[PDB]
Amino acid sequence: HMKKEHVLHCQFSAWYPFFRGVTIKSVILPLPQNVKDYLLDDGTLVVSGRDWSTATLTAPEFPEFATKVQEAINSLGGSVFPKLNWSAPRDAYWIAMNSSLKCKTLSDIFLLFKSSDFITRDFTQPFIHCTDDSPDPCIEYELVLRKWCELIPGAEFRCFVKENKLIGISQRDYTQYYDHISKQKEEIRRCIQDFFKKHIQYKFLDEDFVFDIYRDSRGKVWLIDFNPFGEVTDSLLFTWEELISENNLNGDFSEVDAQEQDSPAFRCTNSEYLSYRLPKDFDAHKLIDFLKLKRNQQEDD
Amino acid sequence: PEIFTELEISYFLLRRLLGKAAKVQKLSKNEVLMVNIGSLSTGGRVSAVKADLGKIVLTNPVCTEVGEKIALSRRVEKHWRLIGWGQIRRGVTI
Ligand SMILES: Nc1ncnc2c1ncn2[C@@H]1O[C@H](COP(=O)(O)OP(=O)(O)OP(=O)(O)O)[C@@H](O)[C@H]1O
Ligand SMILES: [Mg+2]
Repeated sequence: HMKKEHVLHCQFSAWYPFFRGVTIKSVILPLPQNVKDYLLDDGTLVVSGRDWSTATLTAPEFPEFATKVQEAINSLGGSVFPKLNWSAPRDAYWIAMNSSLKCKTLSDIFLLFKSSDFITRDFTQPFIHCTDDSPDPCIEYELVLRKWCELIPGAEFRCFVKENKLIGISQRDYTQYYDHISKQKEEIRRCIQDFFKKHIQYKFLDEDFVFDIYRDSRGKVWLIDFNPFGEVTDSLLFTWEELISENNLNGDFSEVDAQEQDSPAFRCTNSEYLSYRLPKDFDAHKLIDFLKLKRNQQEDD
Repeated sequence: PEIFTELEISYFLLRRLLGKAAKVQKLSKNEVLMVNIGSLSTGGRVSAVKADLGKIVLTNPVCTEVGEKIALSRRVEKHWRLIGWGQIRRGVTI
């Protein structure tokens, strides 16, 4: 029962003023109309402001917006992590230099955004999985420039809240094992409960929501983002069938392993993303063999 | 095997897209294509075009070798769509 109002509350500019002191320093720039049209181009990719023996494509140039973005990047230290209203171009990592989302110019942001389907989803499918009959609100799209941080791998956790109650914590990179998570399992559990109780509980715009956190090298918990309490958010080591059910998410355990019941369920990966860099059509040997066959058939058709 | 920043390739484009699907446009300079090389992907900015040959300036240098076959995709309606394949003939290494 996720409504379109819940998606609006998870926009960056909606919650950042209220949680500024517990998250990463960021700058929010309104997206100009012509810049929005550029990112929505249905043709081939040409990057804007990049500076033997056929057509030469040129992208639109936005001088006033490029200097505005560059001034915000300099105010954050010269390196930024770009997002839109909700999403980051996490699926366009392969195309950027050194496979990094760190951006120093507007051109770096353009190359990521126009190569990312998560960004395209923010424009074209913002209110998916919503169940209310209300008409789609008008979105005012914005560029979010977040100060770049060198995060430690295996220190990010997704937290699920239902009726202002923290009902579960999940490791965010749930497909990768990290040894230090299970050794610090109880200390992480306590620091996220204290953070939520002091800084998150009763302060977000909804009862049911999801929020991601990062625990730095000194043990301090930082806020990363707010996500909708619905199918649009990956439940990671949890399933939404048991998160809505409000059941005993801790599971079957003995009294020698179980802690207090007030604590939520904490799941991490025990001892044991790919379609991002592939096309929508998606072993490269069989793929090109399949390309030769289809090209010969299209010559006949 | 080395690390290449530019690639000289021989390419073959499909007549139309997969999945009456739309035709495939010819390669144009300064367009960025998605390049699938083995087990990794990268971007390729078209810098020179001939009937069967071409040069792409990689947005991110990869490790490959002369003779390895590649896959090419083009941004079509905000989706990466396969348009053809190529094979490396020459490369600029760093
Ligand atoms: N300021 C930053 N600097 C560097 N890396 C960052 C920064 N903020 C986030 N990251 C990294 O990028 C990842 C994605 O960040 P974020 O949570 O903002 O993405 P999102 O687009 O909202 O994704 P999701 O689909 O999970 O909601 C984080 O898990 C973290 O590893
Ligand atoms: Mg998020």
